[PDB]
Amino acid sequence: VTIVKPIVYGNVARYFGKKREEDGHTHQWTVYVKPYRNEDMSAYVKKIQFKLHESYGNPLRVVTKPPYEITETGWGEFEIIIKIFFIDPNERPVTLYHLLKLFQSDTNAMLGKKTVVSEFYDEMIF
Ligand SMILES: CCNC(=O)c1ccc2c(c1)nc(C)n2[C@H]1CCN(CC2(O)CCCCC2)C[C@@H]1C
Repeated sequence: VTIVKPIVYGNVARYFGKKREEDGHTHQWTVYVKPYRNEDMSAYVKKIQFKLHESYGNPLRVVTKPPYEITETGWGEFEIIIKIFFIDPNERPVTLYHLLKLFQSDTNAMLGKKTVVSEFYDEMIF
């Protein structure tokens, strides 16, 4: 009948420990789309587009083969528009919106967590 493919999307980020003098960048981050289970999304995903902030060169980043990740460095938080394109042209692209998290919440800072993780769950239906 119907096919449901769970996914996780979001980002991870880590503070440099000091501001980089060359560009004022403070964090390294990775935005991603991953299958929840250990499997090959390229079977049904054509490409995943990650629209970054205007301060980034070539802000419309396209990933055609797994892993569907973009690693960059920066200093501020912004919204990333993630658009998932399917192999089947009859399947409308999936649009996700994700706020890039760089700064650790006081709760997680107190829990001694080193890296920021902002991950969300979704299910793609076919
Ligand atoms: C090449 C490296 N540049 C960057 O890393 C970068 C990141 C963010 C930037 C930026 C450059 N230049 C501006 C104006 N911003 C802003 C983008 C909107 N956000 C606002 C926000 O997205 C925050 C989280 C809560 C919701 C609103 C506030 C930000 C200072």
